[PDB]
Amino acid sequence: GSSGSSGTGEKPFDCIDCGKAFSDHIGLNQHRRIHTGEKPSGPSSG
Ligand SMILES: [Zn+2]
Repeated sequence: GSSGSSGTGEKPFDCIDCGKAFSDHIGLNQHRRIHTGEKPSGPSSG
């Protein structure tokens, strides 16, 4: 849950996995580490 509409800023590196934002490639990739590794099991993903 994010607040504040105005004042978004520049963040081309936004995690598409969860929807986070980052102002640096390294910062983003380093964060994706939480998603990269474990995948959805079962008949369907979601
Ligand atoms: Zn993320």
